Amino acid sequence: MSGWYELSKSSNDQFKFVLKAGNGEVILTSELYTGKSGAMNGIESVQTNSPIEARYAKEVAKNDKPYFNLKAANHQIIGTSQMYSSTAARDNGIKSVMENGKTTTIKDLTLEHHHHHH
Repeated sequence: MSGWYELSKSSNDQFKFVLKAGNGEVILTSELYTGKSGAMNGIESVQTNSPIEARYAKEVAKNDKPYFNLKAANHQIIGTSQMYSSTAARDNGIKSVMENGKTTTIKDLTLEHHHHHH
């Protein structure tokens, strides 16, 4: 488990959490949740989905851009990855995601004024 979760607030007060591989490099970026309950519960969902590969969604853009999304049991979009360069980068990323996506290290940047990035 080399990575961790960071939840941050957007200009609309909407919350989005980012999963980092280990060195700080972000592998998963979730979209704007209108409520923290959905974001955090989304993280716990990812923890249960992490060992269950049947929950993934692997896609490649027409410009040969490999990426992947993560769905919960109700088929909702809880996680979304950033366009990688090589196909190998994507699948190696997934291996990291499975390892760290099941971590309990969660940082709240919404309540405290730690505005890292918009």
